[PDB]
Parts: sequence; C-alpha cells; structure tokens
Amino acid sequence: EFLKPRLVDIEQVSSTHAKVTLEPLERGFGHTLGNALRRILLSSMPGCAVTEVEIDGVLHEYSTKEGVQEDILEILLNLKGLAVRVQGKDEVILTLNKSGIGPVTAADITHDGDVEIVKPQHVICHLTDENASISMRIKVQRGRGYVPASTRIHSEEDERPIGRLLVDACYSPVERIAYNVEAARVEQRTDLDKLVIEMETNGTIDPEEAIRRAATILAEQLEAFVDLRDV
Amino acid sequence: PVERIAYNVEAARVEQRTDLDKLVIEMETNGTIDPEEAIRRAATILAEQLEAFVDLR
Amino acid sequence: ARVTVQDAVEKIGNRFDLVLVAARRARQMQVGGKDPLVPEENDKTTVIALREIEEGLINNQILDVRERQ
Amino acid sequence: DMIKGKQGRFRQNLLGKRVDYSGRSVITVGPYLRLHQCGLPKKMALELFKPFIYGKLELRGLATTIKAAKKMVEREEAVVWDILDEVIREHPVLLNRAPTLHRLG
Repeated sequence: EFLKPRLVDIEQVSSTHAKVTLEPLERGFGHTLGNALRRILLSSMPGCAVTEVEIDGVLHEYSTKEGVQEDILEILLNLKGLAVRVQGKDEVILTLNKSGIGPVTAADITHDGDVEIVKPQHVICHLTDENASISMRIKVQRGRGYVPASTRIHSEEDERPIGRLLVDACYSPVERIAYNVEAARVEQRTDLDKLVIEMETNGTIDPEEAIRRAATILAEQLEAFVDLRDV
Repeated sequence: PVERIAYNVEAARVEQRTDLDKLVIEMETNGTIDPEEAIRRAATILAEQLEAFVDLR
Repeated sequence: ARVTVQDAVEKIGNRFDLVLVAARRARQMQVGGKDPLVPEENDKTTVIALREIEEGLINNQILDVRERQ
Repeated sequence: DMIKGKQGRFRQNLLGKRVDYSGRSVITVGPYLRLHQCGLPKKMALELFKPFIYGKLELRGLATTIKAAKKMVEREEAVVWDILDEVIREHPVLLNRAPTLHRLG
C-alpha cells in the first residue's frame, strides 16, 4: 500500500534554465528527494572542459603577443569559461585560426562533427592589427569535479614542450539547483505534494539526463545497502 | 519501531585521498524488529520510490 | 590511545618512579629481550608497558625478582 | 677570558640553544578532534619523523639500504604513508606557544 512518483512535464524557459516536475510524491519524501537530488546534481555531474592550450608565438603564460591587448593569462582565463559538448571521444583537439582586426569569438572555432559550441558569440580575444594573426590548438577532456593544474603536476608525463599552457579544469556543468515542494491536489487524495526542481546550467547537460543519472547514483548506493553481510 | 537514531560522519583516507568519510549509524529500536532488518526495509523503501527514474543498468 | 594513567599512579603513589619502572619495562620490550604479557592492540611499546602496569602484572619488585632469576 | 664572561662559557654555553626535530606553523580550529589529539600536516609529519621512517622501512625490509630509503621517501609512495601511519599511532608530540607563561604553555 504505497504511491510512487512519476516524472512529469519538463518545462524549458531558456536554454540554460529548466523546471522539472515530479507529481505523485508521498508525504515526507518531498524534502528527502529534493535535498538528495540537489546534492548529487551539484556534486557529481560529469562534463567536458579544456585542459591545456598551445599558442604558437608564446613561450609561457606571462608573455604577450603583438597586436592583441589581453595578456595570454587572460586568454586562458577566457578559455576556462568555454562551454563545449563532446559526444564520442574523450580528448578532442579544436583549432582556432583568425586574422585581421576584430573580436575573436568562440564561433570561429574550426567546426568539427562531434563537438558542439554551445555559445558561439562568446568572446575569446580582440585583435588590433591588420597583419596580426592568432592560431591555437585547444585540447578538451571529459571529467567530473574540479582538478587544478598543480595536482596533475605530479603526473607530468613528459610536459617537456614549453609551449604547453595548463589550465585548471572545472569539470562541472551545473551552476545552480533549487527545489520546492508544493501541495499537489490529486483528484482522489487529500494531502499529496509535487516537487519542482529548477536548475540552471551552462547549456550542455539536458535536464532529463542529469536527473536520470543522479537517481541512478543514489539508487546504486542504496543497492549497496540492501545486502548486509554480517559474516 | 525506532526509539532512537543518530549518525556520525568522520574522516577516512584511502592512502592518498583524505577527503573521504566513514558513516557510523547508532540505532536503538523497541524490541520488535532487529536493527539490521529495520535498516533493510528503510533502504528498500527509499529504493522503491527512486526506482521510477533509474534506468542506466 | 591510553588517555589517562590515573590507575598506574594509584598503583605507585609517587607518580615519578612510575615513569622509571615503565621505562625499564618498555626498554626490555623494545630491544627484544622480553615479551609482552598483554595482548597488544597495535599499540607501541610505551603504551603497552603502561597498560601492563595498570593491570598489576609488573612493578619494580617483579622486575627485580625476574632479573635475578 | 675563555672561562669568565658572557661570550666565553656558562652564561651563553648552557643558556638557550636551537634544538633538532622541531617545526613551527600556524594553528587552526579542527572541532572534530578528540581532546587528547591534534591535527598534524602530512608534510611536516614526514619531515619530522624522517629517521623513524627510515628505521621502520629498513626493519620491514622494504629497503635494502639507507640510501634506498631516502630515494623511496623522496618519491613518496603508498608504502611510505602506510609506515608513517603505523609509526605515528601512540607517539606523542609536544606543542609550545612562544610566551610560555605557565606550565600549561
């Protein structure tokens, strides 16, 4: 003798902002599921991000190119924010080549099949000289969480090329998660509640897949609990 | 049937990663069911509600 | 860890030669001339000797009789 | 002159020296601790207990000779942390704060 929650309509207000609803939730499980999901989403969602960059005419992060106004370090800082969706491979090499005066935005990346540039207007640099030309190759990996350069330095693995520029990896697409349990008038019941989870992401992970994966992880840990050895 | 329930979380490290934790759950029940099986049906209940979404298997 | 030595000082009320007898015992234990009379729980030899003292098995006189024997 | 005077002997010789196996650093709260314990950084603990580490490593046979013990400590493999954990169990350390007003300093 129980009820059980069914995934219902998933409204999309913007590309980044989303509302997901769960209608038939038993009394008391509203807050439990809300909080559990919030934790799993904020903590464990896998994403892809740039790990290191090689630009041609630059020895180290602190030098400067002719005809650009940003420092190289600020260029890395801009790349850290680049939101990209990789489908098949784990490590992709994107190529950016632009010349002439203008703002080098993310759209100018060489269009590959498997990679989706979510925000093509996102700026990267500004050229300021007719003959100034920038070429670069950005290596993008898949991962979970937050990994800084300095920890990965232990596993250098022949970092010998001085042209390599390491970037801290924020392997996480979800920026914000909130949930509300509000009275769910079901046609034959008195006191039932519906959970509405509104989530804001960088526009890479789709809501359905996020929620499914989170529920998967929590269910897996519960599976670990079901059996008890006592041996 | 549970008269008292509490859980402490404390630091535990796997030889390189220190930011991992151990969960010690102290539970007192009122005789009827023994604690192991109580935990059993608790985890069971939460899993049946979650069951509807989880499909990656 | 053995957080209090109160019972060991209650065995010998000087609270100073306690340290001496425990040091002699733990030194006989570390340099492996002797063996512990208590089942060790991964303690080091200092806390082992204190644990032995608090259980009444070892004092100065037992040390003297065993050494001359 | 060698005997008498400050610079010579007693007044300076056996009055205030720098000792070994000692370290210094900033203090922090750590509420989860038991009353009889203290949080100690890995790296400081390794540096302090270096010779203990070498002795225990050689006792366990993980290292043939002492130089191999240094090389294994400077690589910092899992065995080193396990031995450090094993030696630390009951070994107590002394904590001191610059103005030791009374004996509880």
